[PDB]
Amino acid sequence: PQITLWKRPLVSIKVGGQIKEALLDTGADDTVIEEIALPGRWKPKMIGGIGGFIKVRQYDQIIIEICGKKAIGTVLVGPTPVNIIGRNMLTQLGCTLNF
Amino acid sequence: PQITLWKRPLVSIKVGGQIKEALLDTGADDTVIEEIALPGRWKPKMIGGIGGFIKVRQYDQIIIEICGKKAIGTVLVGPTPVNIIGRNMLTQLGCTLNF
Ligand SMILES: Cc1c(O)cccc1C(=O)N[C@@H](CSc1ccccc1)[C@H](O)CN1C[C@H]2CCCC[C@H]2C[C@H]1C(=O)NC(C)(C)C
Repeated sequence: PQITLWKRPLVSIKVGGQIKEALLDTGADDTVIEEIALPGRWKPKMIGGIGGFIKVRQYDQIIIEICGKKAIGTVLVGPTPVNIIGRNMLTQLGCTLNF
Repeated sequence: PQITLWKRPLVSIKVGGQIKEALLDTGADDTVIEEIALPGRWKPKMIGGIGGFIKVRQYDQIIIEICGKKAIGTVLVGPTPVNIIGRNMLTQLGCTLNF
């Protein structure tokens, strides 16, 4: 489909067995989610937002349902205000910006 | 045009009589540019995100240009690591998200 930007592009997602609200974010390289339990070993990571950097746990090959679709990739977990679907996941969905 | 997200969706914009590079951000409610001279009076504003909050100057009635298309609205000026074109401007350009 086509999503307009008159309001925040919020969608429902399923990650780590839970349903959540997330933001389709072309301004994010990564997909980051509030504290949640994911399987496997993680790696440390720094991501720089508008107010500076923070540390998050990096899990790889994590499954996520988004827009009746599935994306399997890197998911960062940390103290984020909003759950974010970054470009690494958006590209798996075949998202493009059009204007 | 149609922009893919394999890499950051950076584009050239014409703002404040200046040509700058900025990121088309569907996750940003607002548009914020690094230090730049703009006409009119401003009001202080705090915007937050990953990493915390920063202080910015809010200018209204600012015109910007991206790929031959123009839009007018509010532009925030402050210490941002990357220039962000938010939804307040993306809508005016007829920018949508497709998949
Ligand atoms: C989450 C993330 C990554 O994993 C990797 C790179 C950047 C980001 C990141 O924070 N990107 C942001 C743009 S600010 C930005 C900073 C550096 C580079 C590019 C953009 C988000 O797209 C938008 N971001 C989405 C969201 C992040 C959690 C807090 C609530 C909003 C805040 C909003 C935001 O920051 N809005 C402003 C108006 C202050 C610009």
